[PDB]
Amino acid sequence: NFYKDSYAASASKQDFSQDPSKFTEPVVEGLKAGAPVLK
Amino acid sequence: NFYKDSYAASASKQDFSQDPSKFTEPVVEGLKAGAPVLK
Amino acid sequence: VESIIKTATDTVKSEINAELGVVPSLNAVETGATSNTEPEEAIQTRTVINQHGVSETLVENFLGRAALVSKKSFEYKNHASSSTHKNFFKWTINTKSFVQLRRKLELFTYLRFDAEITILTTVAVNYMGLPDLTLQAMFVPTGALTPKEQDSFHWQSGSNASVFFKISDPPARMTIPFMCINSAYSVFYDGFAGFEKNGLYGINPADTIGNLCVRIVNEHQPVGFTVTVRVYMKPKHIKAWAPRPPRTMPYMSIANANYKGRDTAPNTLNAIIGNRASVTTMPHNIV
Amino acid sequence: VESIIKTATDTVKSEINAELGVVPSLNAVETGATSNTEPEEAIQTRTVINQHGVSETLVENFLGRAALVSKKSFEYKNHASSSTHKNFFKWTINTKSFVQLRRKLELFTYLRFDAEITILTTVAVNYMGLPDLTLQAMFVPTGALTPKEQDSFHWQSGSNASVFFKISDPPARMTIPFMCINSAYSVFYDGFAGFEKNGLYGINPADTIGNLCVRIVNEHQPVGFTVTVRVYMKPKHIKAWAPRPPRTMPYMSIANANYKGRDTAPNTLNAIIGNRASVTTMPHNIV
Amino acid sequence: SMMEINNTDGANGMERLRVDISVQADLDQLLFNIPLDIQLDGPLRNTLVGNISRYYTHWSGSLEMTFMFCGSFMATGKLILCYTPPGGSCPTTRETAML
Amino acid sequence: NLIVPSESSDTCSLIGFIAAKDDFSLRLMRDSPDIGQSNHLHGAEAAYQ
Amino acid sequence: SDRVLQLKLGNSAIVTQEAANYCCAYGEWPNYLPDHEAVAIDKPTQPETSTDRFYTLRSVKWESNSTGWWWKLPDALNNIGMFGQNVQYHYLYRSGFLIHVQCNATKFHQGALLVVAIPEHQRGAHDTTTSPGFNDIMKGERGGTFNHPYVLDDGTSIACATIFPHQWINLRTNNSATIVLPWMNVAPMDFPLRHNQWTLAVIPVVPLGTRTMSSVVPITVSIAPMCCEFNGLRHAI
Amino acid sequence: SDRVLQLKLGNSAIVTQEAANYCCAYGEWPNYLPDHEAVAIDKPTQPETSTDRFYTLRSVKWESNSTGWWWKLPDALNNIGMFGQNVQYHYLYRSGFLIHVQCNATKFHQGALLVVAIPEHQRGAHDTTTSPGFNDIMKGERGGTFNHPYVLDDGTSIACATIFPHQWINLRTNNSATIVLPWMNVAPMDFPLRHNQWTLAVIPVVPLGTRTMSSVVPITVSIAPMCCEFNGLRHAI
Amino acid sequence: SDRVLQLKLGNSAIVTQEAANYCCAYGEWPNYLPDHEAVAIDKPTQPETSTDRFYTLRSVKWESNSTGWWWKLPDALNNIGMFGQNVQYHYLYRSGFLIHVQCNATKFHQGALLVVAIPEHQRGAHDTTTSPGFNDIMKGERGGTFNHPYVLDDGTSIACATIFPHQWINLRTNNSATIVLPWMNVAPMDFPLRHNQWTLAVIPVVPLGTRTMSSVVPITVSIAPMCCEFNGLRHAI
Ligand SMILES: CC(=O)N[C@@H]1[C@@H](O)[C@H](O[C@@H]2O[C@H](CO)[C@H](O)[C@H](O[C@]3(C(=O)O)C[C@H](O)[C@@H](NC(C)=O)[C@H]([C@H](O)[C@H](O)CO)O3)[C@H]2O)[C@@H](CO)O[C@H]1O
Ligand SMILES: CC(=O)N[C@@H]1[C@@H](O)[C@H](O[C@@H]2O[C@H](CO)[C@H](O)[C@H](O[C@]3(C(=O)O)C[C@H](O)[C@@H](NC(C)=O)[C@H]([C@H](O)[C@H](O)CO)O3)[C@H]2O)[C@@H](CO)O[C@H]1O
Repeated sequence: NFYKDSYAASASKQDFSQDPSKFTEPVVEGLKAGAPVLK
Repeated sequence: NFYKDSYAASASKQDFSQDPSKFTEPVVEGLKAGAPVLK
Repeated sequence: VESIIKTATDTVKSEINAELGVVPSLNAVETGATSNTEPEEAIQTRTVINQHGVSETLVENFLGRAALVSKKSFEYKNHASSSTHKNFFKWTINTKSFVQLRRKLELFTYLRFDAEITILTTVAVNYMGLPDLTLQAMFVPTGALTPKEQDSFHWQSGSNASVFFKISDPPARMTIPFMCINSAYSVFYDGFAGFEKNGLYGINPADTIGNLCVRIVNEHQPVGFTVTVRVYMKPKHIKAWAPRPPRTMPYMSIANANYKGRDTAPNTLNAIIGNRASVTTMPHNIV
Repeated sequence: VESIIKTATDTVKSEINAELGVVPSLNAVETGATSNTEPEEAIQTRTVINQHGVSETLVENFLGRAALVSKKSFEYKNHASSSTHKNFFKWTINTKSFVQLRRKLELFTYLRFDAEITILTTVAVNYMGLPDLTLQAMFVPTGALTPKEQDSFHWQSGSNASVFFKISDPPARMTIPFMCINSAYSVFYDGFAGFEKNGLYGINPADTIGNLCVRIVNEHQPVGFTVTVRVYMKPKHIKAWAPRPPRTMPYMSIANANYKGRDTAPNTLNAIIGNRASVTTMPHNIV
Repeated sequence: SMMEINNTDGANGMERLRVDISVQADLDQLLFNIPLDIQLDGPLRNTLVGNISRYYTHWSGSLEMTFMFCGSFMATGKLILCYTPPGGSCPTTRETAML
Repeated sequence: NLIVPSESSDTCSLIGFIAAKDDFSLRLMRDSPDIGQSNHLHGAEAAYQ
Repeated sequence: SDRVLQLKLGNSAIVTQEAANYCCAYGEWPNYLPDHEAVAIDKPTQPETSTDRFYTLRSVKWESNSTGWWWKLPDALNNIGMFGQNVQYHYLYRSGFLIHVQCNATKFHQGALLVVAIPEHQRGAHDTTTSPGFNDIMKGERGGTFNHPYVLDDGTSIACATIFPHQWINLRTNNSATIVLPWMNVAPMDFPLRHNQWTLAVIPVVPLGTRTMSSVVPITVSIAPMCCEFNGLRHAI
Repeated sequence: SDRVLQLKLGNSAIVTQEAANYCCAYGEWPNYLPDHEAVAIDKPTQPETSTDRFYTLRSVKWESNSTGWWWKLPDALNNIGMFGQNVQYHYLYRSGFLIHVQCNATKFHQGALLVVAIPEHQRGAHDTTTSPGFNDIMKGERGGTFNHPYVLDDGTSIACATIFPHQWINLRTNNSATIVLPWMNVAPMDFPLRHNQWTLAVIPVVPLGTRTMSSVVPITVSIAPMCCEFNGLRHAI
Repeated sequence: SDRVLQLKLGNSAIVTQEAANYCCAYGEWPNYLPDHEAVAIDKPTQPETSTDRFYTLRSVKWESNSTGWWWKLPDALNNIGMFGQNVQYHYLYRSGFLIHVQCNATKFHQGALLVVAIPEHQRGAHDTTTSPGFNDIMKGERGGTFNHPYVLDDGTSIACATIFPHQWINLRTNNSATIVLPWMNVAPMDFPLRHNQWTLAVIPVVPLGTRTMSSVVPITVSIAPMCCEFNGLRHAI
C-alpha cells in the first residue's frame, strides 16, 4: 500500500479463524459425543 | 520524492505537536485547578 | 472453541459399534444446538485426508466483489426549456436499490468495512462521434448542501472531496473508509431514528454513507447526448456479525423489508418452494 | 506546555467533592483565559479510555485540499473581427475569488506553504467532434511582461516556466514553492504597499504568487469553440499562525474585506444568527 | 467565544450577544434556554467551536459553557444552569430542569 | 433572585461563552454552509485584464 | 441433570423440572461496560437487584390457529418496575437479558414452539410500500402477533430462523426454554425508547393438538435484565 | 478560603462565594450500612449517582412578617426524581443528607436566619389536646410554616435550638448555610413514608430589613441524599 | 496577589489595585532581534529607556451609546516622544508593546469592555466595493471608532474575537487590562509609517449603566514599546 491511509489497502483475505460453536452449540453445558443429550 | 527539490514532495501529515495554552491560557501566572482565579 | 481452519476436516476410519448407553445418532433439537453426530458414528468410514480449501467462503471474499449500486442516465444538452436532471444529478448513497448486493449484505446483522467505489460512464448520441467529456463526482455528506445547477459555485469543492475524470479514462476509483459513527453499520435497524414518533422506521441515518453529486463539466454541445453513470461498490477489510435468514420474498422498496411474494410459487407468500404432486413424489426421478 | 497529541484525552473517574476553598467551576473571564474547569470537577465521571483520533483536524489536512481558484472560459476561433480573450488570457493569481478556499485561508493571519497547481481544461463546440488541443500555461512573475497575442514571440518562454498539455491528457500539475520574500504569506495586511499615500490598502504585493498566461497553441479551426480552463490550488508543507474570527458577512470584493451582509438574517449586518421568537423559545423542541 | 443567545427580532448587533436578567417579582423564574446543536443555526453557530465544527460532519467530546455576570458590584444573585440530555421536551420549570 | 440596591441598575447582562474541551474530536470534512457565492466577486474579472 | 434448572436474580427465582439445557446467545454472557469501550463520560448508575430480576409479562393463550407472538426488548419492559423507572429517567441504557419462556400441558398434548431471540428484528409490512408505523412496532408489555410467521413478517423465513439464538418447547420433551442474551448493538449504550436490540419470538411450528380434555394452554414469558447500567440522568419521559 | 465552597455529587454541583465553613452534624459523615449493624438480609440496591445528587425544592419568599419554614426528610423528597422512585418501590431506605440553604440580598439589607437540622422533630399542636394530623405533618416538597417559632412549635424553645446541628445566614456575613447529615435513627433502616429522621428548619430570628429598593428576597433549599440504600423491593406505593 | 500589579519601564511606572492577572500574547515575551533571524546588516540603535517607556494617549469618554475604539500600532505612537523621533529618522523599526487600558467607575456602575490586541487588523468599508482610504486607517494618537463592532468592521465577528490576545474590563471585577505584545510580523523589521502590526480594540459589549450620580467615565490607554530597535538611519520624514 503506497497510500498513507491504511484503509486504502487491498483486501485482507487471510483470516482463517473460525468458531462455528457460537452458532451450532450455544448451550451452556457442552454436549458429550454418544451420551444422551437429555439426562 | 523522486524530484530533486524537496518542496515538490507529498504532504507532511505527521506533526502532532500541540500547545493550546498559547490561545487558551496566555496569562503570565498559571491558574491552579480549584483555586479562586482572583485572589 | 476458536481455531484456524484452512481445509475441510479429515475423516477417520471407524469400526462396528454396539455399546450400551452410547447413542451418538440421537439428539435433542429442543436445546437449540445443531446435531453433533459425526459421520464416523453414523456409519463405518474409511480414512480420508481432505485437502479441500475453504478460502472462497471467507467473508472477505464472499462480500469482496464490486457490485452495481447505482445506475443513472440523463440528457446532456442545452436545458433551456426543461421542466429533469439538467446536466447533473444527486444520488443519496444506499445499498438497497440493486437486489443481488442487497440480499448478500442482508445475510448479516452488522457489517464493518471500507468501500472501494468505481464509477463507469457511458455515452450515446441522441451520428457524428462521441465526445470525451470530463465529469465531476463530488462527495457531499448525508443531508448536506448539494448543488442546484451544473454551473453552481458549489462545485468549487473547497473541502468536499471531488474526483474529475474523462469518459476515455479507465473508470474512476477511490476508497471511502468505514465512516459510521458506530463500530459497525447496521444492515437492519429495529428502531426509529428520531426523538419524536413520526420518524421513519428501520432507517438509521448513521448508516447512510452520503450524497454523490455528479455533473458533466463541459458546457453543452450543439446536440444532445444520453449519459449514463454506473457506480459500483466493493467492501473490503470486512468484519461481519450475526448471520440472518436469507430474503425469499421479492423486494418491494429500498426503504423497508415490506413483502408481497410472487403471484405463484416459487417464492410466493404461502409457498416458498415450488410444489410437487405429493410427499412421496420424487421430482427428476431417474427413469 | 507543548506536547504530542494523537488522540482525544481520556476521562478519569471522579468522586464526591465538598472542600472549602476549592471552587473549580468558578472562573474569571476577565483574565482572558478560557475556563479550565474539567468534567471530572463539574460532575462525577467514570473512567474512559478515549481512542478517538485527531488527525483529520491537523492544519496540513484542514487546508490540504485542491480548491478551485480560477475558472475562465473564452472563445477559440478566428478573432479577425473581435473587439475579448483572443485564444489566450492572462490571470493575476490570487486566492480571493472563490469563497470556500478564501474563508478557510482567512481563518489564519499568516501562512507558509508550497502550492500544488492543477489545471483542468474543457471544450464545447459553438456538432462534428471535439478537438484535442494543446495548451500552454506560462508562469510570468507578478507585474512582469505578459504576451499580447496568441502568436506573440513572448511565448518562446526562454526562462519563464511553461507547461504544455493536451485536453486528452490528465489535468496538468506542478508545484509552485513557497515563494514569498518574507517567512510567510500575509493572509491579511493592515498597511499600504507603497511609500506614497495613494497606494492600495490591504494588498501586500509580496503575497501575489504571480501571473498565469494560458493560450491555445493550435491555430484556429474553421469553426469556433468555447474553452474553459479551471485552476486548482492545494497548499502543502503548511505552517499557520494566529487563528482569526471566521468571515460571516458575504464577500463583496477580492481586493478588500468590505461588507454589507445579506438582506435578511442569517448573516445580515445586524443579525448573524437567524431569529427565534424569544430567549425562552426552544427551536426544534421535541413534541 | 461568545454565544449569540439573544438571537431575537428587535435585538440588533451586539445586543444579541448578551442576555439581560432583571429583578423578578415571582419565584423560580425561567430566564432563558439554549438549543445545543453546534451543527445547526442557533446561538452556538457563530462561535469558534461552531464555525470550525461546521467544516466537519461528525463530532464527539465535552463542551463547556461559561457565563460572566456583568452587573454592578452591589448586585447579588444565584442562578442554576442545567443541561438536559435528550429524549423529551425542553424543561420549562426549575423542578424539572434541576433533575 | 437578582437583588440590587436603588442606585445599581436593576437589569443586568450575562455574556455566555462556549468552547470544546480537549476530549473533542471532529471527522469527515465538508464545505462549510456558512459561506457561499452566486456571482463573481467585484474585481475578480479584472484579474484577467 | 440438564433437565432441571433454577435461575435466581435479585429477589426472584424460577425452577423448571423439564428443561433442555439452556442457550447462551453466541456463546456469550452479559457483562458491564468496560472502560476501554465506554463513550458516555458521566458515572453510570448500576442499580443491580432492583432492575436485574425477573419480570413476568401477561400470558397469552396458545390456540389451535395461533400464528405466534413477539415481544421487543427493552420496549416490553420500559414501563415495568425499577427497570422501567431507570429507563424513563435516563437518556442511555445498557443490559443483557435472561429469557425464560414457559408452557406446560399434558402427556396427551402435542405441539412445538420455536423460541428465538432475533437481533435487530426490523419488521416489514405486508402488500404495501408504506413502512410500518410507530404503533405497529411499539407494543410494550402486551407484545405483538405474527401476521405471516412463515416469512418472519420480514420477507425472509422461519425455516432459517434457527441461525439466531434459540430453543424449542416440544411438549412431549420439555415445558420451558431459556436463553441468555448479552448486550447486542453497534454502540456501547443506546436510547431505550426508540431502538430495540432484541425481539423474542415464540412461534408454533407444530400446532397444539390433543384428543383429551380441552384446557386453556397458556404461554408465559419471564425476562430478567442483566448487568443494567444507565447514563444521562434527567427528568422522566 | 473557608468563605468559598463547591459541593459536587452525581451530575450536580453548587458553589458559594460567601459561606461560613460548614457543619458536619455531630462531627459525623454519611456512610453505607456495615455488615455488623445490618438487619434486613436481602441484597440492597445502592443507586449512587441517580439518587445521591442535589434536589432543589421550590423557593419561599422571606417577608418582613415571616415566621419561618420547615421541610421534613425524607418526606420532602419522597416524590422527587430517582430518589423518590426508589422510595416508592422499596419498603426500606437509609441515607444521609447534604443540605445547602441559599439566600442572598444586598449590602444594605439586614436579617438573620437560623438554619437548623432537628432530629425527630415531633410537632405539637397549639391550644388543644388533639394530636397533629397526617396532613399537618406530611407537607412533602412544599414544606410547612412555623406557627410559634418562639417555642419551635413543640413547646420548647428556639433559644436553645442551637443544641442541634446548625448554621446561620446573617446577610451582612454570608449568603448560604451548609449542613452534612448522617443517618440518624435507632434502627439501621426505616420505612420512608411514615417516619422522618430530620427536619430542616429555617427561622428568621432577626427580620429582613432595609431602606433601599424593595425586592423579593427568596430562600432556596437544595438537598442531596448521600449513601442511599434501599431494601424490600416490591411494587410502587 | 494577582489583583494588584506594578509595571515599570524606563522613567515610567503604573500600578493597579484591581487587575485580573495579565496577558502575554500567545504566551510570548518581547525580545531583541537575534543574529540568526536578522536581515538588515547595519548596526542597529537600541535606545532602551528613551523609547521603552509608557506613553499615555488622550482619553476617550465611555458613553451609553458608544460603539468602541481602536488604536493602531505603531501609528498611534509614531509622533510621540523619542519613540516617534527614532521612527521618523529610521527606515526600519522593530518592537514589542506593553498595553495597559484603564477604566474605573463605582460599585454601582456596570459595564464590560473587551480589550483585544488584533494582529494585522485589516479594516473593511461598509456597503461599498471601494477599499478604505489612507485617512480611514491612519488616525495616529487619536485612534478611531468602530462603525459596526458586531463584525469588527471587517465582516467577521466580535463574538469570536476572543481567539486573539485579550482581557476584559468588567466594572464589578477590575479597573484595568494588561497585555504584553511581542513583535508580530512575517519579517524581522518593518517600515513603521505604512504598516501596523497590531490594533488595540476596546469595545463595550455590555453598555455602561447605573442609577447613581451620573459622571464622565473615561477610558485611558497607556502603551510602552519594548525592546525597540531601529535600522536604516537617514533624515526625518
Ligand atoms: C412442471 C412441473 O413438473 N413441476 C413444476 C416445477 O417445475 C415448478 O418448479 C419451478 O420450476 C422452475 C423450473 O421451471 C425452477 O427450478 C423454479 O426454481 C427457482 C430456480 O432455481 O431457478 C427458485 C428460485 O428461487 C426462483 N427465483 C426467483 C427470483 O423467484 C426461480 C424463478 O422463479 C425462475 O427461475 C423463473 O424464471 O426458480 C421451481 O420452483 C413448481 C412451482 O409450484 O411447479 C411444478 O408444477
Ligand atoms: C421559519 C421558522 O420557524 N424560523 C426561521 C428560521 O428557520 C430561520 O433560520 C434559518 O433557517 C434556515 C433553514 O431554513 C437555515 O438553517 C439558516 O441557517 C444557515 C444554515 O445552516 O444552512 C446558516 C448559514 O450560515 C447560512 N449561509 C449563508 C451562506 O448565508 C445559511 C443560508 O442562508 C441558507 O442555507 C439559505 O439557503 O443558513 C437559518 O438561519 C430564521 C431567520 O431569521 O427565521 C426564523 O423565523
